[PDB]
Amino acid sequence: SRVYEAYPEKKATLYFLVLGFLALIVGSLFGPFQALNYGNVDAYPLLKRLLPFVQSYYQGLTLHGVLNAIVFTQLFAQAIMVYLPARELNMRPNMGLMWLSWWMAFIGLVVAALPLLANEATVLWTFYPPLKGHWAFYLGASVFVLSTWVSIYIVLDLWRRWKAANPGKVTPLVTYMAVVFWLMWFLASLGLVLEAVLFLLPWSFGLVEGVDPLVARTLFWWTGHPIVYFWLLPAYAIIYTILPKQAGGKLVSDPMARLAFLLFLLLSTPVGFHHQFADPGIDPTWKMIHSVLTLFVAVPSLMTAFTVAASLEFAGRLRGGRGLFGWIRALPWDNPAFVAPVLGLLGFIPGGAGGIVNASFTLDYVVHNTAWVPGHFHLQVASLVTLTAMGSLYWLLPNLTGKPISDAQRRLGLAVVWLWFLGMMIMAVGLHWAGLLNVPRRAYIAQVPDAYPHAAVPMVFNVLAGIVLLVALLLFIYGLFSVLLSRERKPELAEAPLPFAEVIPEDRRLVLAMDRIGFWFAVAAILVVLAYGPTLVQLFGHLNPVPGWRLW
Amino acid sequence: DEHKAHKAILAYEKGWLAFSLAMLFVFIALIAYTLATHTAGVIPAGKLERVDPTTVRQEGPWADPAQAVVQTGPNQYTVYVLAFAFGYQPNPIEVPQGAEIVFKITSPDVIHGFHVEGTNINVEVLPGEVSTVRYTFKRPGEYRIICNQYCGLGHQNMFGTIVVKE
Amino acid sequence: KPKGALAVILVLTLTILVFWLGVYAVFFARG
Ligand code: HAS
Ligand code: HEM
Ligand SMILES: CCCCCCCC/C=C/CCCCCCCC(=O)OC[C@H](O)CO
Ligand SMILES: CCCCCCCC/C=C\CCCCCCCC(=O)OC[C@H](O)CO
Ligand SMILES: CCCCCCCC/C=C\CCCCCCCC(=O)OC[C@H](O)CO
Ligand SMILES: CCCCCCCC/C=C\CCCCCCCC(=O)OC[C@H](O)CO
Ligand SMILES: CCCCCCCC/C=C\CCCCCCCC(=O)OC[C@H](O)CO
Ligand SMILES: CCCCCCCC/C=C\CCCCCCCC(=O)OC[C@H](O)CO
Ligand SMILES: CCCCCCCC/C=C\CCCCCCCC(=O)OC[C@H](O)CO
Ligand SMILES: CCCCCCCC/C=C\CCCCCCCC(=O)OC[C@H](O)CO
Ligand code: CUA
Ligand SMILES: [O-][O-]
Ligand SMILES: [Cu+2]
Repeated sequence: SRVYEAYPEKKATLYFLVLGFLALIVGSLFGPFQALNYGNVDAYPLLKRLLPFVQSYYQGLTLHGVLNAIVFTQLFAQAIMVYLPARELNMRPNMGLMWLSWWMAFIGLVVAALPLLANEATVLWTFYPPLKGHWAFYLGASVFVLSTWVSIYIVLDLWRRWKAANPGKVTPLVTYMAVVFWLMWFLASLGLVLEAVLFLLPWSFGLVEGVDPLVARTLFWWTGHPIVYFWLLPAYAIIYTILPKQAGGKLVSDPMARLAFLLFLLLSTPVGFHHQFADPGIDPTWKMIHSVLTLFVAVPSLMTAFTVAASLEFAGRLRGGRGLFGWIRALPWDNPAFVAPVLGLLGFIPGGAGGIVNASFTLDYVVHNTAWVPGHFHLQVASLVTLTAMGSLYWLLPNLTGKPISDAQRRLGLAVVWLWFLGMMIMAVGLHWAGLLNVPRRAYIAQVPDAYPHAAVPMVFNVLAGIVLLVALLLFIYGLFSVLLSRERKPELAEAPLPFAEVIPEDRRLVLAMDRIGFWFAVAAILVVLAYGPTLVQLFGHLNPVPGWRLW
Repeated sequence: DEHKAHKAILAYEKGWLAFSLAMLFVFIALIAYTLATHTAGVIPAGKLERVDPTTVRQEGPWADPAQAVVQTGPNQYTVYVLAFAFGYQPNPIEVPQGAEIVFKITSPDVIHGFHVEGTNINVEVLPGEVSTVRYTFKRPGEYRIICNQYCGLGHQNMFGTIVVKE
Repeated sequence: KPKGALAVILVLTLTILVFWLGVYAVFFARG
C-alpha cells in the first residue's frame, strides 16, 4: 500500500490491535463458563470436549486473567498511546523500535502461552509464590511486559523531537497524556520487574530454593495497582480527545484533562498496600497511609466524571437537546464508537464506588477476596476499557486499513456493545451481591453446589450474565472477522484525519506548570520511595524464602 | 454562549471537586474512627514473625492441634491455627464466647485465606509468616472458615470450623 | 449552568454513598 509506505505506524498499530483482540477473544472464551460457575452451574464437561487441553477450572481462570487483563489491555495501550500522539504531532515514531516492541510482545506471549496451554503454570495472573509455575511462564511474561519499555522510549523520542523543533511551546494534549502515562508506567513497572528478576526467574530456573511470599506480593502490588491505570488511561485519552467529536461537541477543558493525567502520574503508584490490607508483616500505619493515597487517586476520575459529563452535555445541547434529560437523547446513539465508551462510563459509576469501598482500610475486610472484587473490576476493565477498545474498531480500523464499515456491520456493533455492557451489568450485580454473601473469588463453586445456599438469588444473575455475554462474545467474534477479513478497501479512509475533538480560555499558568514534566516525574518517583522504601527495606532485611509447590 | 458555557462549566466543576474532596475526607475520618475501636482487632499485626513451614507440623505451637487453644489472659485466648492443603487444624477451633481471641495462623505449603463467615476476620496466610488477628465472638455457635485465596485444585472445598461455646 | 453534568455527579455521589455507608454498616454488624 502507498499509505503504509507513508505511514508505516498504521501497520504496526494494526498489529497491536489485532493481536490484542485475539488475546481478548481467547481469554474471553472462558468467561461465560466462569459466569455459569458463579451461578452454581457446571459447564466444564462441555468446555473440555470443545477444548481438550483444558484440565481445570483454574487453568481456564489463569488463561482468562493473563490473556484478558495482561495481554489484551497492554497491546491496546501500546496501540493507542503510541499511534495517537504520533498522529497529533504528525510525526513518525521510530519504526525499528515500534516493530521491536511488537515482536517482543508476540514472542513473549507465545513463550508464556506454551506452559499455560500445557497446564504447567496454573498459578493465576497474580502468580503468587509459592505456587510455582514453569520458567517459561515467568520469562515469557517478563519479556511481554518489558516490550512496553520500548514503547516508553518511542514516545519520549517523539516528544523531545517535537520540543526541539518547537522550543517554548507547551506539549500538545494527546502527547502530554501519552508522556505522563508512559513515565507513570515506567515507575510502576519496576515493582514487577524487580520481582521477576530478583526472585521469580532465578527461582523458576532452580537458582534459589524459594521465594519470600510477602516480598513477592509487596513487589507485585507495587506494579499491580498502577497497571489498572495503565489499562485505563488509553481509554481516557480516547474518551477525552476523541469521544467529544464523536458525540458532536468539543472537549470543555484541555487544562482539566491535563490535570487528571498529571494526578495519575503522581498518584497511580504509591498505593499498592490497598491490595495487602489482609497481609501479615505490613505495618498498619503504612496501610492507612496507602489507603489515604488511594482515596486521592480517586480524585482524577472524580474530576474526569465531571469534565467528561459536561462535554457530553455540551455535545447534546449543540445537537438540539433541551431540558435536564434532553441532551442525552440528542447524542449519536446510532454510532457504536460513541455508544461503547459512554455505556462503559455508566458502568464505571458503581465501578469506582466499589473501588472506593475497597480502598478503605477496614472496610476491605468485608469484601476482600470475595466475588465482590471481580464485581468491581469487570465494571472497570472488562466493561469500560473493553468497550472503549471495541468502539475503536468502528473508527480506528478503517483509519488503519481503509476497510469500510457497512451499515449492517454498524448495527451489529451496536448490538455487541449493548449486550456486552448489559451482560457486564447483570454479572456485576450477581458478583457484588454474592461477594456480600461471603462467596470467595477464584473458586470452582459449581463443584461444591450445597456450599452457598444463601447466594441462590445472585446466582441467577451470574447464569443470566453468562448466557448474555456468550452471545455478545460470539457476535463480537463474527463482527471482528467480518471487518478484518472484508473484501473492500477504500484508501481515502486510511488518509482521513483521526476524529480529534476541538477544545472549547484559559489557565496558561497552570498548563505551563503542568508542562514541567521532568519535575513532576521526579516528584512521583520520590512519592514511591517515601511510600515503599521504609517497608521494602525492612522486608529485604528479613527475607524468609520458602519451598515452592505445584498443587494442580 | 461558547465563552459563557465554558466559564459556567468550569465554575461548577470546582464546586464538585471541592465536595468530592470533602466526601473523601469524611471517609478518611470514618476509617480513622474504626481504627480506634475493637473492630480494628482484625487488622493483622504489622510485626514480622518468621517461621519454618517445613518443620511447623513437627515442632512448635502448631505441632499438636489439641493444644492450639491457650489461655493467655483473664479473658483472652491465643489460638495456633494451621491453614494447609486442604483444611484447617484444629477442626473444630473451640473458643469461649465473650473472650478475646488472638489467632496466630500459618501455612506449611502455600498461601491460604482465613475468612470467618459471619465476621470481619479475613486474613491472608503466608508460609514462613504467622498472621496475627483478634476478635471477640459475641454470639455462640458455629462459624465456617472459608479459604478465599486460590491454593490449588482443592481450593473450592477447603473449609474449617470455629465453635464458640456459650 | 451544566444541569446535566451536575445530575451525572448526583447519581455518582449517591452511588458512592449507598456503597460506602452500605459497607460500613456491614463492617459493624460483623464486628
Ligand atoms: C482498569 C480497571 C481498574 C480501575 C479503574 C480500578 C479502580 C479502582 N480500584 Fe480496583 N480495586 C481497589 C481500588 C480501586 C479504586 C480506589 C479505584 C478508583 O480508581 C475508582 C475511581 C472512579 C470513580 C470515582 C468513578 C468516576 C466516574 C466516571 C468517570 C464515570 C462518569 C459517567 C459518565 C461521564 C457518563 C455520563 C453519560 C451520560 C449519557 C449520562 C482495591 C483496594 O483499594 C482493590 C483490592 C480489593 C481487594 O480486597 O482485593 C482493587 C482491585 C481491583 C482488581 C483485582 C485485582 C486482583 O486480581 O486481585 C482489579 C483487576 C481492579 C481493577 C481496576 N480498579 N481493581
Ligand atoms: C466475556 C466477558 C466476560 C465474562 C463472562 C467474564 C466473567 C468472569 C468471571 C465470572 C470471573 C470471576 C472468576 C472467579 O473469581 O473465580 C472473571 C475473572 C476475571 N476476569 Fe473476566 N469475563 C469477561 C471478560 C473479561 C474481560 C474483558 C476482563 C479484562 C479486560 C476480564 C478479566 C478478568 C480477570 C483479571 C479476572 C480475575 C482472575 C483471577 O482472580 O485470577 N474479564 N470474569
Ligand atoms: C440475545 C441475547 C440475550 C440472551 C438471553 C437469553 C435468556 C435466557 C433464557 C430464558 C428462558 C428461561 C430458561 C429456563 C429454561 C431452563 C432453566 C432450567 O431448568 O435450569 C437449568 C437446570 O435446572 C440446571 O442445569
Ligand atoms: C440490574 C442492572 C441491569 C439493567 C441494566 C440497566 C443499566 C443502565 C442501562 C442503560 C442506561 C442508558 C441511559 C441512556 C440510554 C440512551 C438511549 C437514548 O437516550 O435513546 C434516544 C434515541 O435513540 C434517540 O437517539
Ligand atoms: C428475549 C430476551 C429477554 C430474556 C432475558 C431473560 C430474563 C431475565 C430474567 C431471568 C432469566 C434467567 C435465566 C437463568 C437460567 C436458569 C437459572 C438457574 O439455573 O436457576 C437455579 C434455581 O435457583 C435453583 O435450582
Ligand atoms: C449525607 C451527605 C449529603 C449528600 C447529598 C447530596 C449532595 C450533592 C453533592 C454536591 C452538592 C453541591 C452543589 C452546590 C452548588 C455549588 C455552586 C458552585 O460551585 O457554583 C459556582 C458558580 O459560580 C455559581 O454560578
Ligand atoms: C458543613 C458540615 C460540616 C460538618 C462535617 C461533618 C460530617 C458528618 C459526618 C460524619 C462524622 C463522623 C461521625 C463519627 C461517628 C462514628 C460512630 C459510628 O458510626 O458508630 C459505629 C458503632 O456503633 C461504634 O462501635
Ligand atoms: C442490588 C444488590 C443487593 C445487595 C443485597 C445485600 C444483601 C447482603 C446483606 C448483608 C450481608 C451481611 C452478611 C452478614 C452475615 C450474618 C450471618 C451470621 O451472623 O451468621 C453466623 C453465626 O455464627 C450464626 O450462628
Ligand atoms: C444509572 C446507572 C447507575 C447505577 C447505580 C447503581 C447503584 C447501586 C445502588 C443500589 C443497589 C442496591 C439496592 C437496594 C439496597 C439493598 C439493601 C438491602 O436490602 O439490605 C439487606 C438487609 O439485610 C435487609 O434485608
Ligand atoms: C447497577 C449495576 C452495578 C452493580 C450493582 C452493585 C450492587 C452493590 C451495591 C451496594 C451495596 C451496599 C452495601 C449494602 C449491604 C446491605 C445490607 C445493609 O444495609 O446492612 C445492614 C445489615 O446489618 C446487614 O447484615
Ligand atoms: Cu486454601 Cu484456597
Ligand atoms: O486495582 O484497583
Ligand atoms: Cu489497586
